[PDB]
Amino acid sequence: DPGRGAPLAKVVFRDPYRFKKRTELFIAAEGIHTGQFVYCGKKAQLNIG
Amino acid sequence: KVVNLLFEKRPKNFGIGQDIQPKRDLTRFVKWPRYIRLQRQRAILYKRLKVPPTINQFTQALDRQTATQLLKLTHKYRPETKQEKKQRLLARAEKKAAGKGDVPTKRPPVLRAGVNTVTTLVENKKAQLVVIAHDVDPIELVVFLPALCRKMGVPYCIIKGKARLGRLVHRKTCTTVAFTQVNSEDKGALAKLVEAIRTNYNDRYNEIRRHWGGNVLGPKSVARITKLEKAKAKELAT
Amino acid sequence: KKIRTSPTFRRPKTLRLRRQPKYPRKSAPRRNKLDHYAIIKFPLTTESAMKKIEDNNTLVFIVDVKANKHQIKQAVKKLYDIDVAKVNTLIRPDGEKKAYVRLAPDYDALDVANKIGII
Amino acid sequence: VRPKVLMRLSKTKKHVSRAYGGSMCAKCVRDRIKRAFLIEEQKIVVKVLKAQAQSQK
RNA sequence: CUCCGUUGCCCUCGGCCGAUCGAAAGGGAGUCGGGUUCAGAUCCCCGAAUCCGGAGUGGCGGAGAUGGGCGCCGCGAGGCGU
RNA sequence: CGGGGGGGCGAGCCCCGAGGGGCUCUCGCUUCUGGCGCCAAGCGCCCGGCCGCGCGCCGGCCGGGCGCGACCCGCUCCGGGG
Ligand SMILES: [Mg+2]
Ligand SMILES: [Mg+2]
Repeated sequence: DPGRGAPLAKVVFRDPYRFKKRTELFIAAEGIHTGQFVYCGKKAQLNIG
Repeated sequence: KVVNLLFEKRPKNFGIGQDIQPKRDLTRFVKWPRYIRLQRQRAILYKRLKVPPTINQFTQALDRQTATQLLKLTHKYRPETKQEKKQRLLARAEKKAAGKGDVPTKRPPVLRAGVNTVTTLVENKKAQLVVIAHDVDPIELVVFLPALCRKMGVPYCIIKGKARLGRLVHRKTCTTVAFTQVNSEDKGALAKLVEAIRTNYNDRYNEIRRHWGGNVLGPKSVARITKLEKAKAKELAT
Repeated sequence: KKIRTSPTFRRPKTLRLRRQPKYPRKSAPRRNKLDHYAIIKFPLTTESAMKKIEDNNTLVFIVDVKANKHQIKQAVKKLYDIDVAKVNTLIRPDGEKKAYVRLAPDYDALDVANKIGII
Repeated sequence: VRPKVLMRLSKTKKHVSRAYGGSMCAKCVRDRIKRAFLIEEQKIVVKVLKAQAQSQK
């Protein structure tokens, strides 16, 4: 993303609720490889991304 | 086997992230437009705040058992409809110039409708009963009336529905109503209500006049504040 | 109990009626001003137009400037009981719309010149 | 070919005749196949191991 | 009034994202040889083309699509019943 | 969401009869792999027609409708201040 030191990452989840696919833009944590599943939320496990 | 083997089950599971969620009713998770949101949280404030006695009395009201006798009683007694009016005049025009007519008849006793009609004939002690609607919009217009009614010693009462009170008199709405006289035969039922009403109203005033009526929180807040008194009870009741 | 599946309120779609006007709002309908005598003003008789009639089976017309081709076509047809293959319009520097009208092959320009009086 | 041109062309010029034909590139379909086993099968292997964990417990 | 069309209402489904303008150089389907004028020419004409839209009643071909089985009758090509 | 209430695989405690019950937790169930996942199956309960038994909420055929599935109630659309 121009004018910005960090690279972004597009991460496609899917809407838990409408048949579709929400996509977002997380600031890439270092070690985000492409092809990672990224777990999100309260019960999520403690690792990178 | 009257059961073709193919029709199976395919039972879905809507846990988080499992199969996609179905359609619940959401009426609390929906976007209530600016009239609704607003009218919704008038009714809330109007319980949340500490409401005054004079405005409280406009909650406590009659019950089915009493109300329905009242609205029975009035139904002998509603002021002449239009059309029904015309033949009161038209019949006297034919009866005058035919078979005698001094033409006072006897004006049969009827209701009395509006406020600045009622309040005069309450300030004149010319009323057996007064019915007042609770929900009246500027409450201004009927704040006093109870106070006034009990000072004159006139049985007042607070019925639900300015609509159904304003349906006796043939209109959209009405705030007050009154029986000044009654038909002789119909006086046992009137004096039956009157004594039943004013045990419950006119002879209460220092219970009504000093009862603030809101100061009630939200059940979400109450459930939490009470859940801390099971913490504080069960700290040193155990 | 007609449950809300969606968490928006969208306005209810109401009935909405059709104009049933109590009068007409102007008395009469305006008389049509682009006619089969008005849309064509005059045929040209310029040498580069006689040359165009005789050689290309056309007729060169000055035409009312708000005219379309399907108006110029159902004009020229209506009048010089003709029929028209295609119309082809420009605006002279002067504001006069020309329109040179190819007439179907069965049918001659050099005759229909003398009928309309040009030549 | 420039995309509006596709409207002129015939169906068969725009795909190849398969699953995910003309959107996906063989090499990824034939992994999408044999991924779509092994996701499916190893829900069955976890399904029975779960069933044996609750039969034990 | 067949069937189709059209409309009326009743039920059913639809996230969006901003009333609108902004390219003669950005995005944007499809036209080119030859001929022709004093001046115009992918413009006119001759011939070759091409895109978009319409084609309903469907204009006409071709695909869908023309097996197999079983059972008879026929020399056999074959015919019929299912 | 907050309360409530189902569930129940399971843990603590309490009870217990050893069947089980209560209170507490937990869940509310998707983590090895660029895989698939909507418009509902299943059960239930009804009604229209049509066909068969003939008593026809018996049975078939055709065609619909509602309940659970997908706990119930509310009073602030969720969050943070004050
Ligand atoms: Mg524009
Ligand atoms: Mg351009």
